[PDB]
Amino acid sequence: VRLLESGGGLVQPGGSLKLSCAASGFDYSRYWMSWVRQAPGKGLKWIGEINPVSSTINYTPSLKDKFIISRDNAKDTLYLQISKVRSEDTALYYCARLYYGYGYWYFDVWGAGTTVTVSSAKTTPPSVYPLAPGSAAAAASMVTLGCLVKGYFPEPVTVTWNSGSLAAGVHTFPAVLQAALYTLSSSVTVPSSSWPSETVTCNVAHPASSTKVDKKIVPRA
Amino acid sequence: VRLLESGGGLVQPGGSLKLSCAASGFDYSRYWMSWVRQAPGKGLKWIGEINPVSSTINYTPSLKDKFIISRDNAKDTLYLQISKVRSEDTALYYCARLYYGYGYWYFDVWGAGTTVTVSSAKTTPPSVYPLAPGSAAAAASMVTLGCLVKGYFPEPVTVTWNSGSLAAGVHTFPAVLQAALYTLSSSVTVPSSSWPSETVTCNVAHPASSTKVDKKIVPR
Amino acid sequence: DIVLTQSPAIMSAAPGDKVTMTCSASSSVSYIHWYQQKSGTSPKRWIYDTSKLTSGVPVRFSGSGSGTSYSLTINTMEAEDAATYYCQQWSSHPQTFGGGTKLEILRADAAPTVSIFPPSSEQLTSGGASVVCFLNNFYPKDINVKWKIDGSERQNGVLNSWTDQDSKDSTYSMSSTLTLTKDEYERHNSYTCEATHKTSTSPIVKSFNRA
Amino acid sequence: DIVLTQSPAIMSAAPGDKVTMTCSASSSVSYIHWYQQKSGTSPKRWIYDTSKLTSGVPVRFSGSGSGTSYSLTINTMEAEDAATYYCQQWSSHPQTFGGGTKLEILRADAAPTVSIFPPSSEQLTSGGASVVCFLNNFYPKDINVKWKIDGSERQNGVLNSWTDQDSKDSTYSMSSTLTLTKDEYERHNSYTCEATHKTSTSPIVKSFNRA
Amino acid sequence: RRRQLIRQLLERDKTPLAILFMAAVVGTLVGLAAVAFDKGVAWLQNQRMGALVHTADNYPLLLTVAFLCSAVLAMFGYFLVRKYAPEAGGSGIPEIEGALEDQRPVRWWRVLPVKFFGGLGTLGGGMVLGREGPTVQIGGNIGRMVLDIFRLKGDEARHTLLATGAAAGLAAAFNAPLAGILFIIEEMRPQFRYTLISIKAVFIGVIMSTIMYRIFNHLSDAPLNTLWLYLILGIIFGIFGPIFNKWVLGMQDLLHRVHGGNITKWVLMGGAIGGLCGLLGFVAPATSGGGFNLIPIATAGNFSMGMLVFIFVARVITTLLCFSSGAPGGIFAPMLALGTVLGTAFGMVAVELFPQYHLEAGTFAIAGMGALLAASIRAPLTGIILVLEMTCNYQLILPMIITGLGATLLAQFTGGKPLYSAILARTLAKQEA
Amino acid sequence: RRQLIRQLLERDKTPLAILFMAAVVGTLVGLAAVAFDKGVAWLQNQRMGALVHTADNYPLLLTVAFLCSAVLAMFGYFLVRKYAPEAGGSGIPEIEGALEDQRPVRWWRVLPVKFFGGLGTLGGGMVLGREGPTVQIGGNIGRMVLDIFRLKGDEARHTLLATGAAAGLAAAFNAPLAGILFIIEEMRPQFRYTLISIKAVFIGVIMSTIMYRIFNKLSDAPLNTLWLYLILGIIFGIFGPIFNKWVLGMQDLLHRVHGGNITKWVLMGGAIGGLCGLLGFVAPATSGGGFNLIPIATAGNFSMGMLVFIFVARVITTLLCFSSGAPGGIFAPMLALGTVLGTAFGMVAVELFPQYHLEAGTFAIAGMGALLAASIRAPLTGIILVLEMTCNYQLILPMIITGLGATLLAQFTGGKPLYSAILARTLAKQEA
Ligand SMILES: [Cl-]
Ligand SMILES: [Cl-]
Ligand SMILES: [Cl-]
Ligand SMILES: [Cl-]
Repeated sequence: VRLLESGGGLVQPGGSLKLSCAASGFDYSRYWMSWVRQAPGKGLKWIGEINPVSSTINYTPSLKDKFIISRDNAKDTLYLQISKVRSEDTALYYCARLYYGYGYWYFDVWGAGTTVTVSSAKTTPPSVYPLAPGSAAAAASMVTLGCLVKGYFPEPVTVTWNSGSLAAGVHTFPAVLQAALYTLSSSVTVPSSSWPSETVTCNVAHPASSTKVDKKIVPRA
Repeated sequence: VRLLESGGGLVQPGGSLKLSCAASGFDYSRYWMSWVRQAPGKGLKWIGEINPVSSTINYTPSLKDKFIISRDNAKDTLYLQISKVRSEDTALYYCARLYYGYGYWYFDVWGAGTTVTVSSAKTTPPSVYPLAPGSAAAAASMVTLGCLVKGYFPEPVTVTWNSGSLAAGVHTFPAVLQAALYTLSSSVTVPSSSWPSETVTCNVAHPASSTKVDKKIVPR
Repeated sequence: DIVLTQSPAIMSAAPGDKVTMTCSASSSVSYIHWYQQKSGTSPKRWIYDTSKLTSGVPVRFSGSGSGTSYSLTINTMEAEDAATYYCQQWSSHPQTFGGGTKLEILRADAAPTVSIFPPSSEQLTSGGASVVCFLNNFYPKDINVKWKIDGSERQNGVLNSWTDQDSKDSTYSMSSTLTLTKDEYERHNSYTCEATHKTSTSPIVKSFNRA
Repeated sequence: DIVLTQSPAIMSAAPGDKVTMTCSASSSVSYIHWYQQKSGTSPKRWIYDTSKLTSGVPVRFSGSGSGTSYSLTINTMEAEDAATYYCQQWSSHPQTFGGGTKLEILRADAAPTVSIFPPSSEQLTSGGASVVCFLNNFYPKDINVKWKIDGSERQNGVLNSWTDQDSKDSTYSMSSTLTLTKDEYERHNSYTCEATHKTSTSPIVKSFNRA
Repeated sequence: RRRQLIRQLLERDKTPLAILFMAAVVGTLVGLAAVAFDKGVAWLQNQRMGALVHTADNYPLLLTVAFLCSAVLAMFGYFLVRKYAPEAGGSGIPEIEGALEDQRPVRWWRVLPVKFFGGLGTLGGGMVLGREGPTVQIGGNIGRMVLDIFRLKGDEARHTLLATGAAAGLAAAFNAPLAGILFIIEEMRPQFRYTLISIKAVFIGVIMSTIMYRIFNHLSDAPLNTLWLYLILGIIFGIFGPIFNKWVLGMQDLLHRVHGGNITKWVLMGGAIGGLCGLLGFVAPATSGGGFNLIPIATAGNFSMGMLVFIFVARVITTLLCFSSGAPGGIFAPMLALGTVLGTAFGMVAVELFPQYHLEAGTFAIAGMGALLAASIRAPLTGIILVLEMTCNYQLILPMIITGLGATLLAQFTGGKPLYSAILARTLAKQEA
Repeated sequence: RRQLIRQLLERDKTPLAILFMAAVVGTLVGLAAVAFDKGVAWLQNQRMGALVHTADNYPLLLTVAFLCSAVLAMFGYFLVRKYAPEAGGSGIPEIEGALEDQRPVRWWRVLPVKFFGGLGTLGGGMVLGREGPTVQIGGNIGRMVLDIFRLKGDEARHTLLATGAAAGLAAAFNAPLAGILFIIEEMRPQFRYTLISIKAVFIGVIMSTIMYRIFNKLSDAPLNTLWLYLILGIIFGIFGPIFNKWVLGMQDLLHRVHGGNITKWVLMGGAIGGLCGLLGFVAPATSGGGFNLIPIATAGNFSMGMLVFIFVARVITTLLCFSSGAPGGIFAPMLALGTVLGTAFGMVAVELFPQYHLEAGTFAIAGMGALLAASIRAPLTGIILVLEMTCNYQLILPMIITGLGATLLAQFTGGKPLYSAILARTLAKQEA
């Protein structure tokens, strides 16, 4: 079983979008399907549900056609249209299969989610600057480098070091909004023998603005 | 209930092709599926069958790997692989769904067919030319337009008029082979108060080359 | 494997006739089925387990027979039955179809409607010049088309194509095309198309002038 | 519609310890469900119908309750049991979740590894200049960063970002970034970064001098 | 004695071959009869639909020939009944129940042509009646005929072949072999003493008559916390089962007043009822008919709650009138209709009230199908297995029981009698007293 | 007649006392069954878990599997030979006796002997089914409440006994309908009228099934294919009487090995019990209840030779475990034998008749209940049980036809109801 939702991303307040959850692994009929959203750093909130024949579709106390759930037993997919999209619809949107034990119903199997963002702010790629230690910095056993991913919108970006082969001693911090732009930093920690004798590169992707960048960390002269 | 088969056309003698048949409008599993083929203007020959879960796959009398039927119930699709191909295998390949009355089985709903042409020729789209009346037509009650589909290969092409909206009054004639290229034409009689006042357009499809031509018929 | 052989290969009948066609089997068979195949259409299941009509098939149709001989009968045939009908057994494995019986309709006379078309300027910007002639809706199927250039008869490079019988009106139609090179075409003026058919003693001539 | 309140929002215990959280309903419920949410992955079903375990859940996990009070319990916590646990009822309609309880590993206190980084020559070719300070691998999560330009306090233009707990060594990290205009940056010499942590009364000072 | 038991236990389930073989012929004849009957009912029902085409534009005339065709077929039916076989009115099931108690004669030379050509008229008339009645009665008689025709002697011969005929009949009427068997060993058979009904023969006869039928006529789930809802349905089915029995018996009396036995008053009474059905068969086609038509349409929920209240009342009205008046025809199939419609209606309410159950009215429709049998007839097991034969939804097998028992409990405690037994007792009492 | 009218009027009026009491028998029988079910599952789990620790040394794990299923078995045979000899073997015929008032129901003795004795045999991996235990325990539970509350009359003694034995069957196969049908077809006195209330039996069954629920599609079959199902029954019908001989015959033979002696009986019980744990590792298909291999056999997974093996093997092992008088049923074991013979029959029909487009798995379903058709002679109950467990309705006619073939030919080759033979065996020896 695997639920794989798409459709998320950036929209403008007032606009409307249609998320999709693509089911495989099981007979998509015979199952109630349901949406549940999770707003940033806050609770799981139920949106609605839908029986197999689509003859019963319930929602949490919402405004009429805020949410329209619908399904396609042919294509094997669950849909969710949202309207009048305002900032309270910025959340991670899990789709989910419903089942039960004694008949007090649970959310059986969840997808990874899709993030939706509602901002009149505009897509913008990241400037990636390296962080190299100072002109009077000491060479101990461990040396900490990093790169600053400044200036982008919307989330997310991806940071990896030496194309992922440098996995341990990495620390990508959460991003921070400020002036309709995000900012985040990543910290690698490699042995002193490792750098600057060998290359350490940071790989930033921000697919929202088709940005693929590598910024090589060289020492300062 | 629709059975729409595809993936036929031109194969070199000795090579192979995967015909597929896309079911819709019924619980695909539950049914035994089967292929039957019909060579040019000739009889129907069973090729094989396959039960729902693919645990029974029977063929006609033939060599061990000549044919390989299969199916994918999550796509609602049947398949037919044909190897070491020879002109005996040039034919229209129908895909049909099976069933019984008392229990002596039969071919229930049939697809439209896919034509397989065993030939070392080259695929080639049609040139489509409009046949409009000469400036010597005493505008009667009716007027006959035609269009001419020339130099395509292999068969078939399919001609309709104004997307099928002009069904009645249409004659699409059989093709004739010349220098390994097929050639045909279609006529369409319509009222004189309906043309040139309104547009007549012949829609040619040559699926072997993935071509469509929507040639409009203009007064000369 | 069981060979089914279909007694009349091509039969013909005026609507109103009772029509019967046969399916004789080499060994014994049981509960055979019949299919229906009109021009351009795929076979449709018609009669099954020997005498059951598929839902949709009008009552004029029936089937019977046993062991090594089976019929399908049309009690008062109508013009819309014009088709090739295959029988088929699967009482033995593998199943096997007959070679068919193509039913054709006898109707009253019907004169052809002849249309002539000069080469299209799209084709003239290639080097070809196909002069097409349509002969539509005639009965019976026996027609002669005859190609005249300036006055003299032409036979080199003519191809003919005949539609099958119509399902509704039982007519035939034909297309005669006279294919030439642009230069071969451009060195004449008057092309004509002469249709000789049962419905008239004087041939139907349709022509056009390049000038 | 039922409001579920989970008692400790955040808590901690050292692997091998008896952990127990709570889910308290506004009105009455029966047969509630627990979900385990690790950062970045889907909520997994964990406990359902009050106390039945999901096929896969280790037997250290268990549930019990009634009325308006239930509780997930972990007899001997492991490293892998750190996560966010949401309770949810559907005894009444519509169904509802709790705010969650975040369960975190408790380890020995560790001082932060401070590193300060001056603006790159790339950023400065743009008009911006930000000074990054990383406070890396420290427990407990409480820490206080403080910036000094030429030894003098400055609090406006800093932004701080903490991490969730490290999977491998159960520590925390934080990054402070002082952003200035290039012109503002170039008129001072000494930028410093003072981390004050539980583990040591005297703060770990990191700094650089532009000249 | 313990000595006789041993002798009996060791000589158990040895039916004589001559009875087994005769069960095979009985079954073949009953299924044939059953089919012929069925075909004729369909043909007539159709001809009547064909009359409403030749008079399609004139709406008063249309409504007239809807009334007259049925009224004429009903009248022809009641006439065959009154003039030749008064025993062959109503259901027929009780009249066979008696024949197994040895209290009512099996006049096969009379009942066969009457019941067959009678019901053919009343059922083909479009009345609210079943095929069970005519087929069960004929069935028994077809078994009785081959008893006498081969003058076979013994109580085993006479009860076995009279039971296999009655069972083969029901199997044909529903393409439902199992229901036939259970119907015999639950409701039909003598209820208070031992009897030598061979079940193996019943097995044979049912098989043959189902084959004959086959030759010419070829939902979600229910969790525990939802079970009490089926109990309630059943309770409601149980309070209404006796009420329905009292009305059908009540109405039996209240119609005997209208004609006081008079053959011509009766036939004409039938004419107006049969005509009323033909009419409702056009203007309101769910309120008429044997009621099968609307079981799949109601199991979905294509009907609205308003329309469901309307059908249930109308069908009760029209089931009583047709059956209470003693037309040849059953009440078994119309009780499946009533059972479904009500069960559906309950399921709809249940759906809107308890969304947290994620119900489907269609399970309550399937639970309620064999419930009015359980409450009026007091034969729950058959109605459960019949409906499980037709629709099998296994996941529902417990809900289907709970509902059945619920109605069978509340049929008892609210003062209801089994409906076929009540009619036989009426007939033995009217005869003696 | 006037008495009949008086009877018709008063029909289906079971004393409210009995209907309430039925609802406690069921509850109790359901819990009893569920506890038993849970216990057996716990012991099968231990025997497996003690092969995890001793994973090395091939001939060591063979011996510990042997001794565990022998030690658990010995405990089983002993409890039966000491405290309740009447409660050894099936237990069904012993309750059939009780309904005829020809056998006693020593519930005070039998409940603990069967419950734990079964725990021993079933948990050892022996070829035995929970019915035997749960049915006998069922009636005893039902007689205990009659005694404890002091209910009088013949109606209460028969009803509360039946509804108990019924709730017993339904809790073993989650099969209420099967449990009801078994009473009216097989258990209830065969040759006289009794005052068993069906309504009471429903109630008990329901309550019993709920307790079990609280703690816990093949192709169609065309007309021209029905004769293949008649033949299957014919094969079953000649084979059931023969397998019946061997159940009785091996009861007589296995007696001679111990002579009645509790010590030689209990040791021989360890040898047979030990074999089933040994075969239960090295070839699991020949051992156990049989519910392991039935869904695997309906998919047509086992090769031909693997089935022929599994059949001959399970004939051998079923006989030994049951005929040696070990506490446990032969009901389940017969479902698994038939299910096998069916699948074998179908595989031969598949290749012999490609023009029938057969699926061997339908012949599995048809032949699942078709040894209960020929041996124990309760088709109606079996047919329904299978239908309950597979609800493959579309095969209901093939399922009836096979059933009949098995019941006819069993009759015409001299066979007798295997349970009623076993009772007659008892009673006939009881007057000598
Ligand atoms: Cl009656
Ligand atoms: Cl009736
Ligand atoms: Cl025994
Ligand atoms: Cl047993």
